[PDB]
Amino acid sequence: RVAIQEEITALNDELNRIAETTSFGGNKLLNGTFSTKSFQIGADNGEAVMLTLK
Amino acid sequence: DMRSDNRMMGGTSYVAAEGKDKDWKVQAGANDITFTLKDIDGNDQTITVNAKEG
Repeated sequence: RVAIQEEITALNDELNRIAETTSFGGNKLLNGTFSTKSFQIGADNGEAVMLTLK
Repeated sequence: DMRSDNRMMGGTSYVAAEGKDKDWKVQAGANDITFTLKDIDGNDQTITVNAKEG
């Protein structure tokens, strides 16, 4: 059980690292600092769609 | 005048003091917004927009 716990802690640290390091060119995504960003997909202003990353 | 600072090269901006977020939805009974203004010709205009709930 101690060995399984050690491996589980290693995987937990891996999960936290994945959350904290994934980015799009330097913009962190899964660490909670993306929040809601609105993407302008129209030829006119005010035609954006919100995307939220948790 | 064709300078970028000419008054005809822009207009007026009104920014809402109350900011919304992703989980905000238009509530029933508070969905209508009415703009009362004067057109360029000088005749008054009243445009009422009933925003869709949700």
